Amino acid sequence: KKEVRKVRIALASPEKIRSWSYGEVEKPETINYRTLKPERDGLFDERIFGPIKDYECACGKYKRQRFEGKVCERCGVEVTKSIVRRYRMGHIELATPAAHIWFVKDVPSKIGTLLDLSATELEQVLYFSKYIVLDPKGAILNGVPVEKRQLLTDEEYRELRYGKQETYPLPPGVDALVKDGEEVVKGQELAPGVVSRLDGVALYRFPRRVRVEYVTEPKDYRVQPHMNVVVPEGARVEAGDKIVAAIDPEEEVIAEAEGVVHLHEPASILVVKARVYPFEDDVEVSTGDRVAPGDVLADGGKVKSDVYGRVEVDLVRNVVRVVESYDIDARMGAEAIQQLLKELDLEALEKELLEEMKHPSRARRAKARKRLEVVRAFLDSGNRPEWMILEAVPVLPPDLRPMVQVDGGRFATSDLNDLYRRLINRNNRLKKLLAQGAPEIIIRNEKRMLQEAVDALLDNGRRGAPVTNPGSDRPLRSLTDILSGKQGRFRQNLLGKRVDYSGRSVIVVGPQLKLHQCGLPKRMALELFKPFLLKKMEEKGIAPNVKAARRMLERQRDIKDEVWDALEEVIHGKVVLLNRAPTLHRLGIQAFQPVLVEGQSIQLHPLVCEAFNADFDGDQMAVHVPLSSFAQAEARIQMLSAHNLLSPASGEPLAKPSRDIILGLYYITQVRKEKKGAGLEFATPEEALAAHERGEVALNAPIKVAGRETSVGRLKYVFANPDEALLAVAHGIVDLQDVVTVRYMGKRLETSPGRILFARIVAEAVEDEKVAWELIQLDVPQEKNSLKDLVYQAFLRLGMEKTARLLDALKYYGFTFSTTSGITIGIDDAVIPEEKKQYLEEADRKLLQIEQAYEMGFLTDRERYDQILQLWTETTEKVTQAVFKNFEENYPFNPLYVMAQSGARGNPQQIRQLCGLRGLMQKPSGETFEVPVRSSFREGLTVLEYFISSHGARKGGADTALRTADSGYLTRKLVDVTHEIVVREADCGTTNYISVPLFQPDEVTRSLRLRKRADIEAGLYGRVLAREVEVLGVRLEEGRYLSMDDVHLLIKAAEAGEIQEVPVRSPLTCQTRYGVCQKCYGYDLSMARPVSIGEAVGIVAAQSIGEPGTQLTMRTQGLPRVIELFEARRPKAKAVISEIDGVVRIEETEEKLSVFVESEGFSKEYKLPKEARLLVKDGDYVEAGQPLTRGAIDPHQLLEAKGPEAVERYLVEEIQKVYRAQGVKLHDKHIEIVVRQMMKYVEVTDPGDSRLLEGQVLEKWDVEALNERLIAEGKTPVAWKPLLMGVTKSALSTKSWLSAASFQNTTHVLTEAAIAGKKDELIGLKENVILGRLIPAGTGSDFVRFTQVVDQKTLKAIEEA
Amino acid sequence: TSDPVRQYLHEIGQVPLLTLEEEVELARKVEEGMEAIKKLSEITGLDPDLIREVVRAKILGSARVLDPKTVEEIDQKLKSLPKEHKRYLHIAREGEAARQHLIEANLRLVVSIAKKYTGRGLSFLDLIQEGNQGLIRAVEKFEYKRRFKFSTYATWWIRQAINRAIADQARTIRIPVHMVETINKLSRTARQLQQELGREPTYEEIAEAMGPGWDAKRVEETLKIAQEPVSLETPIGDEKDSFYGDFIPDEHLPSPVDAA
DNA sequence: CTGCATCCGAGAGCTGAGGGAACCCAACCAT
DNA sequence: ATGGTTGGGTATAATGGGAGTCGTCTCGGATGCAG
Ligand SMILES: [Mg+2]
Ligand SMILES: [Mg+2]
Ligand SMILES: [Zn+2]
Ligand SMILES: [Zn+2]
Repeated sequence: KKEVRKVRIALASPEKIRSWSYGEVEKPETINYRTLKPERDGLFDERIFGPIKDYECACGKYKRQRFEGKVCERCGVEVTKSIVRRYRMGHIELATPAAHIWFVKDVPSKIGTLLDLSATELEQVLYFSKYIVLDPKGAILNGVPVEKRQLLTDEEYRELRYGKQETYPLPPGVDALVKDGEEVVKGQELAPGVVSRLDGVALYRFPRRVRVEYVTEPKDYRVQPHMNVVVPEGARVEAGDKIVAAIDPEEEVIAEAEGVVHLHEPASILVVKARVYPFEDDVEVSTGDRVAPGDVLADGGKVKSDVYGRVEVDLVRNVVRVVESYDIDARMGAEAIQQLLKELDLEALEKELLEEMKHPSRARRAKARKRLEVVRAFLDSGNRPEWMILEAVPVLPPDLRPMVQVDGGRFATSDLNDLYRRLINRNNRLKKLLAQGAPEIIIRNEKRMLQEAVDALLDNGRRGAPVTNPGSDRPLRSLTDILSGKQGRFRQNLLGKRVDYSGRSVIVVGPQLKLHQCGLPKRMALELFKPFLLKKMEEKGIAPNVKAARRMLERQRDIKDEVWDALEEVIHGKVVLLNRAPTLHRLGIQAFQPVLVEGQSIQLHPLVCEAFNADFDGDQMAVHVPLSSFAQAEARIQMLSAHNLLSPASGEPLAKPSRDIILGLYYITQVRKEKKGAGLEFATPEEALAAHERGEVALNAPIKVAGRETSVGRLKYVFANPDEALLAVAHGIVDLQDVVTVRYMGKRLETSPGRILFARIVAEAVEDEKVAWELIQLDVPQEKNSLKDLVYQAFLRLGMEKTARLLDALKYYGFTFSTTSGITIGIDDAVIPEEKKQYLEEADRKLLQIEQAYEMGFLTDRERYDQILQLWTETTEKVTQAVFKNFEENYPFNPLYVMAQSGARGNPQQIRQLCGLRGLMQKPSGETFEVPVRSSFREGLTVLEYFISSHGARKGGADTALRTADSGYLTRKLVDVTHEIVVREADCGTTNYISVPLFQPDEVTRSLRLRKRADIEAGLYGRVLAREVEVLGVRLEEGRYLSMDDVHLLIKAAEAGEIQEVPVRSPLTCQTRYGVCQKCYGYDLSMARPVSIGEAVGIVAAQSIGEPGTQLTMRTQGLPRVIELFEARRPKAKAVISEIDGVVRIEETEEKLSVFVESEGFSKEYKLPKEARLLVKDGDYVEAGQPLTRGAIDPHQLLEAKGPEAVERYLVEEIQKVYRAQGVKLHDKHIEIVVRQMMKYVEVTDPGDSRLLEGQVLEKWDVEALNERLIAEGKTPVAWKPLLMGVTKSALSTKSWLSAASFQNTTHVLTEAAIAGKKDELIGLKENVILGRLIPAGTGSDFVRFTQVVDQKTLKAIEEA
Repeated sequence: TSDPVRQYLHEIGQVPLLTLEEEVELARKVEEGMEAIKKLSEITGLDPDLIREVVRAKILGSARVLDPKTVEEIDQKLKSLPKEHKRYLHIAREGEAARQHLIEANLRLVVSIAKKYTGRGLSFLDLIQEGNQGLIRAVEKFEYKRRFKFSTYATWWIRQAINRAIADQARTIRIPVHMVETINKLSRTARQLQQELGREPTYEEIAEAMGPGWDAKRVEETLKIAQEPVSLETPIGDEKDSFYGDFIPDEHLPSPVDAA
């Protein structure tokens, strides 16, 4: 079995379809209503699709195996596996060709481009509204000859094909002013009140009376509608002959004697334009035959035709009349389109467009290029255009459109069966009508309906009203509906599946678990590991065989005790995967060792809750079991929870103490401060001790003795080592928060027993005293940031195992000390400062002043509104400051204050709302109210303030609700556009780099100010130095990975003015195909070491970018700005930039304003709205691409002006601005990868000596390779310009049709791929996932997946051999 | 552009109708054309259907794509026949043309009858096309010697064609015409009983009202066999993500445990 | 022959759990 | 040997249908205007 490497898609010929089919479906019957067996020649017949039962024909002659390939003579059913019913197709032979709607309705239509017909014309021809001309045969329409590919309405064709034959109903009993059979010119009156309008003869229809002479005298006979006249006009009669033949013997009119005949009072007149020819013998051409000039008609050729027309021999007068018509050949519908398609010669058309490509017109050139694209696709693929017209329609196998009996006995069927039934009914009716010689109106209607049925089968609900089943408004789902959409095959069954060996349950906190363990209920483990448990019980004596084990395990009450021990032995060493939806980053799935617990809840470690973004208010998580050795190895080595301690997005610790742990550590590591002594002066320490003993000074009061600050605690309690200090704490002599002097590590430290205990905890956790002493910060309370830094430093210095041990010890001790700390929340703990009252009264003062200033005309409404807002904002800020100063000075251990300061929970704004006041509120229109909320949540709100705050609450809720969906969509788009980027080699060999700056222009352009430390870290940490750097007597060599310490060293050097920018490698300049290299990427941020070859960095980058957007980013600003930047949309607040260099000269008039940029070569002008704001001043110099107005810059204009690098830097910086505004840490690498994918394409300006066309967009690498080969051969290189397209359009333009088809716009991608005959090489990850293959990443990378392993003994044996 | 019903109606309207004189003329032409066809069949000694096919090909012309060589050969094989016996051929050609005009002019009877048959499982256009099929049959079998108007003979054929099409194409599972009529009788009897008695009737009452040969058991079976399959994509729940067919298990293929 | 500039139609918008209207008439094939 | 099925016929005159939807945004061809 060869391996599958490529997948090709192409158009299918009618021959191919007929070779696929096992037979034609001739009847619309589905199943018999009595026997529930398939009907012969129906949609489920077993002769075509295969038997329902395995190895058993329909009539039962054969019911055993070995008959493979044998077809029963009686029933015609092959004997084989029944599974063939889901593979074998059928087909329907159309009476008339029908057009494939995919190639008709996808704008622009492929048939329209090939046949140079607009969409309206194509729709008119295909759906039987207008004719199209083939072989005009020299016809004349309105004096102009008709030419091929001309569209005629029904009226022009009927005139050309048949002629003009007007009829006038002459009133009964009125004679005509003309006689039958004489040429009548236009305007010659045919009656006293009827006038002709066309040239030609007038013909009598049902003359009301007949005058017959008799040898003379006349006689009159009345001619009634129910009878006809036989004798021709102006023909003599004989005696006994009949004139007015009748049905009734008594009513017959026989001529008495011989006389002439005349016909008067005609009922109607038929005026035609035709020629007349008498004859006296047999004629040659009969009615309905068309003749040409100079053709024999009668009399052996004596009479000859002079014009083209249709001949009809009127026997009544024995005269041949030729009506002027032509033999023009106009056809309708897909048959005509196919006939036009087969006559097309592609080489001549290609030459014609190549000649057209020399036109000075740009629009003509673009249209010709668009036509050439499809023409060349057809020529290269080898597909024939006529294959876009269907002659036989394939029929899907029945098992994919099942008709099944539900458990309740009713029937359930697919809509495809009804669509096929409609198609078959219309096809059969068309065949019957064609076999009957029906008139052309009925046939045209039948063909229109057949075309509409084919369209509904292929794409229902695209043209016109969708087809629905009677009694319902639900449109039927066609094959395309099955293929595409959120519920379609690709997105619902190929990129994601339901799986076995899985479960789900609610999660519960697992504080006693280790970092790598999770609590699994016994029942879940028994159900999940059932086959392993059966095998292990087989090993023991619990069951004789697997079936006995299964029956025993089947009933709950039949399970014993030893089976639980067998299960415990089964799961020994194995891990399971835990997953919480939604999975925003890779950490949403993690591997854990299961510990069997009682109950029904999964127990989760507290330290992974932040990584999972999981809480314990009802959240549920799913459990999966990796089966094979490879899966278990991957889970244990790459997905273990203890092995994933740093964030892949920022490199900062992600599994870290949180919530109660910080609270406990901060409580035990905080030191008391007292005011009883309050800096009193003492001369000798003994006096201080006596004062403390008398009760005059506090134990921890900051006193001064002999000119140096100290406290009574430091002098009274001197401990030799930590054990004595902790023993004294245990006896109640001192508390954990008292400051004493302790001898530790050979030094005398003025510290508290709590800080010593924390140091001992860390040192005993890491099993190293010197390193632990180096890592910790002793002289500060332990809070979130210090603990995170400690975890990061411990990781770097010792490794992930010791970091996990330290984390577990910190968690345990934090919980233990948080339990006994005495943390609680009462109403009196939200202390309201007294200053608040004053702050309010002051405001109430200024308010009055403001009102006065408004009543005397000095202020308008707008100014007063702004002043009120400003005053209340400043009051709110002042109240915040007063609240926190009060908390720090009077109640240093207040629970809310400790929670806010330690970082465990809460932010200053919430504390201010709790204590001081809520503040200003926004109306639903977005503008602030005039009165603020002056009540806090402790005092209790009134109804009105609560109601006004409801506006902001509701707006925030709705904002969240929309933001989550928009962020999910953005994450999906980013993952789809970057999914193919992998680390594929060690070094691409490039010499390009980027220069990361360290100083940014000031907002007033005063000078360059140093960027924030966080931004420099995010832009420099982990990168590879492109060039050597000399800073502070330190030589950073080329190719060095920048660790955090190096980043700090460069920042310090920048603060000393020795350096202004850093040259580094980046993915933006990497040259590896379909990915990046190890050096151009840098660190794997989750391990603080160079990234391994084979890492799927595109998916990681996309997830990393998308994660914060949900919820973290709020909503020109916020998430809309990120969406606009990643799609390269032109901003609606667009600014004006200078395309060229020059000096600025602002010219302002009383009505308009403009800016002229005058360089040394040329002087350009920019007209701008007067309301705009200018960033320039008269007489300054601006570079290309610098802005002249405030607002967002259009990326395409910047690309035109400066080039690719400037746009790269602008996009990266602007995308990072939004994330930095929210406080989110995110490395530049991910955005750089996304931007590199964003700018993947170029446009050809001059093809040179290549086969490419001007304006053809193509991948940059391909054109570079083409240029390289061309210069090697000695030709003219192709000239190209870079392009920039949003993420959606970049993703839809990829080479792989599978990923593009599974992304979006499925019909367009599929039709283009089928026309082009594209081959999918399976380079990216999605195609391999769709095919169920091993992805070319991780263990599936070619760099690592061929490695072998062997011991020394076997290797030596092979060496001897 | 869209709405094919409007296009079809406009095209039908572009053809004028006939008056009594025109109708009798066309019918008489049709009759003499069939008589001439039979006379030519006797004269040449050939099977009538083949000569009919030759005449149809000649009226329709080269435009209508039986092959050109055969029809041309026999066309000239009839031109060999002597005069006096040739008028029949021109009469047959005229009669075939007359059939074309008659059908085009009387197409409106199809729409007029069929517009009151909507809502029986068949769309309007299928009803109309089947009515045109009945109209062709009525035209071919019409005898004008009875002096009856065409509408009288055409309406019966139209109703028969439409009703047969309803019985054959209204249901996914084909049920014979007689059983469909039986179901029709059952439904009308049930609704009449419900209307008179004022509540949903029981099976025994309907069986008693049908007459001899009908019991409650047969009535249950008849209602059972009149059931139509449901769609696998019926939306379940508020959100548009759960379908009925997603809850249907396979009971045919062996399970992994059974295979092991 | 450019360039603007609306003008119209097409195709998308988080996961997961759970969702419940005729009658007759007579020949003819399967089993 | 038996019912259930399959196709054919009905004669005053009968002649252009009928349902309908509204609180979205963004992108890319298509048409018509000034220069
Ligand atoms: Mg929750
Ligand atoms: Mg002491
Ligand atoms: Zn058989
Ligand atoms: Zn590289």
